[PDB]
Amino acid sequence: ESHFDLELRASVMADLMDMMPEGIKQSKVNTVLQHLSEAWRCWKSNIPWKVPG
Amino acid sequence: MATDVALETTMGTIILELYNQHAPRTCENFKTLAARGYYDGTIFHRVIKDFMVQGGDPTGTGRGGRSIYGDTFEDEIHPGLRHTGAGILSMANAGPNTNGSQFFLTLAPTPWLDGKHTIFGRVKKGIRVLQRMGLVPTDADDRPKTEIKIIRAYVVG
Amino acid sequence: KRMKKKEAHRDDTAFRDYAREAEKTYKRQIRNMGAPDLEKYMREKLSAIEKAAAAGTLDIIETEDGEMIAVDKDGTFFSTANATDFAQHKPDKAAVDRLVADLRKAEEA
Amino acid sequence: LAALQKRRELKTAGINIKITTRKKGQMDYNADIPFEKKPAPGFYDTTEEIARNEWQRAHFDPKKQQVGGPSASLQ
Amino acid sequence: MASIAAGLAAALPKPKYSSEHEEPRATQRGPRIVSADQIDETPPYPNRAGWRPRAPEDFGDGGAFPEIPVAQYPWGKNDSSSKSNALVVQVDSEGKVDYTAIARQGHSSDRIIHASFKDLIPLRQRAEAGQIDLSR
Amino acid sequence: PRPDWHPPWKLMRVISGHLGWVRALAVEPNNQWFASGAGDRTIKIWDLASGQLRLTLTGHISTVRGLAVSPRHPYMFSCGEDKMVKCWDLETNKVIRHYHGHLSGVYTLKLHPTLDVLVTGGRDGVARVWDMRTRSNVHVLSGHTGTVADLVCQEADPQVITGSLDSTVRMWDLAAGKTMGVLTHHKKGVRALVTHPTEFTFATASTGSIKQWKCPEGAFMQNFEGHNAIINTLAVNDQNVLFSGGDNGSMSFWDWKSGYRFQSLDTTAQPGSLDAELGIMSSTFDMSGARLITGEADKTIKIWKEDTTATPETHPIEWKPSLVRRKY
Amino acid sequence: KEYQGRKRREFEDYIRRNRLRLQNWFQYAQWELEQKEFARARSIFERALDVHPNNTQLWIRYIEAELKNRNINHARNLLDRAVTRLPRVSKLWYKYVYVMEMLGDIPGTRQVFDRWMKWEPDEDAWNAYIKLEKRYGEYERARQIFA
Repeated sequence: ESHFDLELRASVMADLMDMMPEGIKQSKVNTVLQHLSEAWRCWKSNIPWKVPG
Repeated sequence: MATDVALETTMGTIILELYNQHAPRTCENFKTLAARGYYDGTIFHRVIKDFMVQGGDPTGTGRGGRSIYGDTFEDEIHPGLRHTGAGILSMANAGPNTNGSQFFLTLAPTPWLDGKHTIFGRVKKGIRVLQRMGLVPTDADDRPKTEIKIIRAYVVG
Repeated sequence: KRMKKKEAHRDDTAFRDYAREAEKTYKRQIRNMGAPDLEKYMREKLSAIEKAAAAGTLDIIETEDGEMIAVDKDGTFFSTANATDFAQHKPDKAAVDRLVADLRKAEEA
Repeated sequence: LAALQKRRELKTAGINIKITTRKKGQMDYNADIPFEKKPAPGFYDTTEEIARNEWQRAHFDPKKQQVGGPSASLQ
Repeated sequence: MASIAAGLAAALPKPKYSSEHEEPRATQRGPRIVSADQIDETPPYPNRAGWRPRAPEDFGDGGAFPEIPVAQYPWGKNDSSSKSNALVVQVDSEGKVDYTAIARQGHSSDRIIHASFKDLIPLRQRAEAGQIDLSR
Repeated sequence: PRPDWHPPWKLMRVISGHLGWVRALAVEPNNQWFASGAGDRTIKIWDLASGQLRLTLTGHISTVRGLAVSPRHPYMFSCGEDKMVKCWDLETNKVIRHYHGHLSGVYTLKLHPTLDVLVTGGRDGVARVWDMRTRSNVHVLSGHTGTVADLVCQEADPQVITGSLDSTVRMWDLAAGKTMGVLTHHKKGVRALVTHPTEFTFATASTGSIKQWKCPEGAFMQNFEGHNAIINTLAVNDQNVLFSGGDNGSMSFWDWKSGYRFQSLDTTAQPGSLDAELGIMSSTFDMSGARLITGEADKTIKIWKEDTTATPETHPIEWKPSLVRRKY
Repeated sequence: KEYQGRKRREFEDYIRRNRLRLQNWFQYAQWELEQKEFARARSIFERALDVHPNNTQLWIRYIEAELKNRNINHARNLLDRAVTRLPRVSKLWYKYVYVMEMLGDIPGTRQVFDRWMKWEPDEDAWNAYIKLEKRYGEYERARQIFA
């Protein structure tokens, strides 16, 4: 489970770096990994996950 | 008695003033080789900074060079001509009386070759072309890594 | 022209990319130096003219009108690109002080 | 701070000793520039600047570098 | 093929206000420094005895005189080089000052290093090539 | 350069059955079956003509990311995100060798065309050159600062080319294990590489950008313009059809010589999929070039074939010798 | 030296924990500059450049440390290195032309601009070089730049 989490986080981050347009300021991307964790907890609790904006 | 010889190289055009009054056989050897085209597409196989640019070898190695009087001819050490400064044309030789086709040319005053090299001209135009040819990068055996060749040599009179 | 310039600055306040920020910063820094000393520029130009004439890279010629025309034999009068001696312009102490005080002012702000 | 006070008192009253806290498994960053990467040489000469920088390092002075309405209704 | 440009130049009448005597609308603080393009647009051997040059002016376009028994410097004396740590300024194939030395500093000679705009132009549009051999 | 004509491609078959994203594809050298590797930890063997499931092999504990079937040996090689590289004996259907040593998940595996050599690339930033027999790790190709996302092996120098999520491509001298050259032209992570089968060129894909390069010196040839997506895959024919497959589900078919895009389309997601699950994750042609196999994030394998009824006058080439300045 | 060794140890402990944090590198180099250890600050900047080779902010910090402490030749070597490393980052090109115009080398400014134009930059750089020649009165040179 710890290894699956490491691999999953690396994959989501690589996708986000390659998705971001050139020239956007790109410090907060670990922010997106926090959104990923919260969405997973929302799925486990069957709570709809919808971040405004 | 001066004769122009134009060496169009890859770094500019050298105009050479040949001294027919002082070293006539060597000068007319240079004229005939340039006029036949023996120097066309021929590289400067040795460049040593603050010393020398040598060329004229058709094999590009430094052992070749075929003159017009057979293989070699004699040295003409006229005692009024010295290697007094940059841009002075002389004949490169293995030893005494072994002048062939390769031309030495001083980039700096080199007055230790008097008595063993035959001055037979100078540059009349193109001294900055010669300076930058001296500023090219080379290897351990002084051959230019960046390639310098006389594209075409001809005569003006 | 003034009011269109002011409106352009107002529209260009918000961040777009670092190329725009670099262009804005350079234009503001040029304005903050202000008008160049064309007298000092021309003194340096004439000193370079006589020095390059002595060094043989400038030909002083006279045409059919009898006027001083300088000819750069190379192209290295105006730019130190293609100049083999580009690495020996030791700048003036006043120039170094002015650049350092510029950077100190930026730090303070 | 207490150890500094005791060392200063010893140095004032004569005996000078090297209190060395150097552990097992720690580099001496004072002793040497760690993992030193020199600036690459370029087309500009930097020997005079290097000499001046070494002079400033030798003559550095830590003491010289030490020190560095409206009303409530309107609000 | 320039039909619209030719039609514009044909349809335009001659200017009724003469402009052949017009100087530039803002004068240049001379002297004019121009090149051999504007040159194009606008002692001999062997009696140099007694002649003794002083400057690259006197050398002209350079070349020491072997018959004068004084050391000559057609482009200036070298004083020394007091062990600077600078890179030696070099030139490229056609004599220009080269900054790929900075790009290549600290690599071997046969490392492929792209450092110029020319490495960003598609090969089939690079003027130096005409037929590329794409064979395994 | 005027494009040659190529027919459009159309979806021929959809194969369901993996329980995860289809991330690896390999075709066996006699064109009868192909292996698929997926996020359900599994390797499936499918009959190519019928698209039919012959076998399921388990033996990875994470997603299978790389598959190769050897042309000289009865072996299939699998690499996965559980850090493991395995040789499977196909005469016994069993794992018989490990090539252990990647510090994290292994993204890409290729076999050498002429030597008994495997090359893998992974999240630990290196390509590892393995001797197949002894399981020996004879080179660690080091120098990338990101994940080695893709990799190709050639039969002449540069024998290894690696493309990395640090946005950089490296050509490698395999005898000495050193970089011959670094290509820094891509702005985003290089996820796909492919070599041409009959001419000595390759293509690299990052986000929105396909670059073609001449070997051995890595000279830039052309850009395949217009596929504005994260490209996960590149595939190339011997009839000069290049396929680019994009993470949002978008597909492009290009003429390889001229760079002209003769087809654009999107894939379709299997029922039950989110619209976020449209995406091409793996691709190969079959051994003949007549079938495109794609593995997709809707957990499918899709087989694509050329339209036989298409004609150069039914589907004309809409290419004019353009005349603008591509500001390179 | 005791205090300096303590500070150096804490700085390099944070670099070992997180080398990817520019602020770790930046605060270490700024502290050595404050101690007037220019060789040490240079070494920190170069190790930071080994970790972040293509970072514009880091290149600017290093160049500005040299310029602030009047190491003009060090700084110009850094400027050549930086515009070699990142030839499509117009910030580094603008900093280099601005620095040469502050130093009063107008031929040097023209040299940097000529190298930039070889890289074929955007319209703002062509405009800036036209405006340089108009500033100093060379309208024919600005005419050539429009060509």
